[PDB]
Amino acid sequence: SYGEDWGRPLCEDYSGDLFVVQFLSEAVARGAALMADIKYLIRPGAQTDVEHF
Amino acid sequence: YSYVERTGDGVATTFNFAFTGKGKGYLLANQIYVERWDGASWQSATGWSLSGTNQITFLTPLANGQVIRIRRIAGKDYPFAQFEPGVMLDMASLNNTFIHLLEITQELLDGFYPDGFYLKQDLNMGWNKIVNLMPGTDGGHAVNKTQLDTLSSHVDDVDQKH
Amino acid sequence: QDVPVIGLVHLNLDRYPDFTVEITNRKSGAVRVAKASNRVGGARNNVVGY
Amino acid sequence: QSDTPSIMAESQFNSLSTKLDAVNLCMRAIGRSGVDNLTSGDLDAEDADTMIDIVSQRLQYNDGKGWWFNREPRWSFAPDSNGEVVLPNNTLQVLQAYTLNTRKIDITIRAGRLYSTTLHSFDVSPLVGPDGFIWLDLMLMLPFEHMPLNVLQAIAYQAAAEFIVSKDADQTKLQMHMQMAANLHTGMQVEESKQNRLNMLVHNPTQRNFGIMAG
Amino acid sequence: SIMAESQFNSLSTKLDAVNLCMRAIGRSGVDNLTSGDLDAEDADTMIDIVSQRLQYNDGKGWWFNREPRWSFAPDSNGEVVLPNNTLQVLQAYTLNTRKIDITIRAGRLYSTTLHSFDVSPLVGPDGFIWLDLMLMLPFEHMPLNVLQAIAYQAAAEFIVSKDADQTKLQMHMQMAANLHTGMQVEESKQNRLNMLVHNPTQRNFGIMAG
Repeated sequence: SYGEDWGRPLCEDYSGDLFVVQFLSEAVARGAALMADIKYLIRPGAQTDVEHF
Repeated sequence: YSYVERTGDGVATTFNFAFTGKGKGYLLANQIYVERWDGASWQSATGWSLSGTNQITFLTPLANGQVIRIRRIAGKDYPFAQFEPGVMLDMASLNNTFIHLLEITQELLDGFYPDGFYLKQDLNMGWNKIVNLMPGTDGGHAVNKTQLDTLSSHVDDVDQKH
Repeated sequence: QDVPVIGLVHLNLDRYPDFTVEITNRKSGAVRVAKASNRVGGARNNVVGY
Repeated sequence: QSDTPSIMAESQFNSLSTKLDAVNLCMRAIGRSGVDNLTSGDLDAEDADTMIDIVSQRLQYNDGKGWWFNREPRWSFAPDSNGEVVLPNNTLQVLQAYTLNTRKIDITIRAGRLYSTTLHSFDVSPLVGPDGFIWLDLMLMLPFEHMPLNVLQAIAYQAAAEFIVSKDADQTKLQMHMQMAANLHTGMQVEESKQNRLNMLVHNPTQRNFGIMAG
Repeated sequence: SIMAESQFNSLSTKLDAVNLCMRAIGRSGVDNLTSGDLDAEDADTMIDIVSQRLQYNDGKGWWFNREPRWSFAPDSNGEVVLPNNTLQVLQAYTLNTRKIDITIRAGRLYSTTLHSFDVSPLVGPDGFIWLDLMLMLPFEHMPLNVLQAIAYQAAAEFIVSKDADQTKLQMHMQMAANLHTGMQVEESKQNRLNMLVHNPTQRNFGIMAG
């Protein structure tokens, strides 16, 4: 730019878009990992015994 | 009158107070308020319980020479009883109301005033004394002649070394 | 044994001065006093005279 | 000349603000008229007094937080050299302050003074903040007075319904009071968020952080 | 030879509202507001209770209750005192004014964040203080529609304070709501507003791109 001793990079012009991509990728990866987990559940008063199952 | 001063020392944990008037001297338990003297300020106290009609009980014994003050503050904004036609008119309310209205004036005679109080008019004392003042720190504070004597002493020493 | 729980008691009177009603309990022993007066606001018998 | 000062000077609204009027209102829908004095000698007079006091903090607490007047932002206690700090007067609940660079430490309120479970020491010297006086958020209990006019009406009707069901057993009177008081509570709770307004952005840490970037 | 009845128009007078409240129970209204009948007082109180309650309605009140921006200018001593009865008080939301919490204690207001009872540090730049509030004007000098609406609602509640037939209760409650929505449409007719110009984001979008 005029009156500038040093230049500027190209990625400076799209840092915002890159940050948006980073945020969305983090969100989708975290959601996939969180859904990949397994936790199971049994209803109280199950009338069944878990150890034999 | 209303306010009562008490000193505490030793194992003593129960303090008795007496107010002017019939019976217990007060209308509501909410009128009783407890204060503790820290030696510098009018700090309030905690851990007090009303055990008797005219006595209070602390949880722990007071320390050496601790000073407490039991006062009684009445309702400052409404009359004690509100009268309407068609209500069960009882005479006890009339007796209590007069005592309560007499009570609101009582501590004013003692010397208590609500916080945020200032005489906004030009007061006069008709050539009477003002006594028992401390030296003032800030410029807005008034000064006794103890400072005046100190300043008079100060001008003397500077003049004598002159 | 099947005893109702009394909520309020209404007394019908024709001539009455101020009086008191004493309540006593045979189990706790506490006593409660309810004081009644003949002065009721807005009534004829409210003049300071009589 | 003119008549505006003359005519409406006599006008009277007579709004309800005293605790006794709430008791007198609570003393209706039940039979006998209200008492002229708060103390009096009638047993039902102080029974209504107890109801107002009990229902006070119940209503003021809502579920979790109360209204805006119960809010009390960042405090400083600076616990004494003797030991732990005593909680001022009566507090409904105590929460930790949530400023930056402040680790989560447990605070639990016992009688007055608080207790930290993780330390298991009833005195809390070491968990004091760096040059900070254990900043935390709490909620006082205002008395029946020192409250807005609307909440006074809300607490009275709610207490009246509880008094009726304890005292009497009537479906019609009870049904109206419960329904009508609930109408006022929603009609009053609606403005609580309308007051001290907050929005999705800015306040939410992740939304504000996203807003600053890519913008 | 006889006083007769003075002409009444609609129900402007408070006494006539009590007479309507006295009715619906088979007893007629008293001629004088004070009189010596104990039941007129219960009706008299009931009108008073509803007035403070019905004007505030749900959240903000009607068009005549609310008052625009004021100026309080807290003194040198400290906080400023709210006038008589204020249903609710809010800070003015104009531009270049930071949002500072205002809370009303008994009478005069309070500041939770400053935690002090006075509000002196919260004086704005070159403007003392600006806030919005609503009064509760008394039973008289009212729009005539509220006068009839308030009477039926209070009378309907009055029924069930004293024994009333199911028939009398159900009709009055139905009409009290019906009369309430009858006046509520006029609220939009007065001080009418739209998304445009009024909404900050809609006006901002409107001026740009055009």
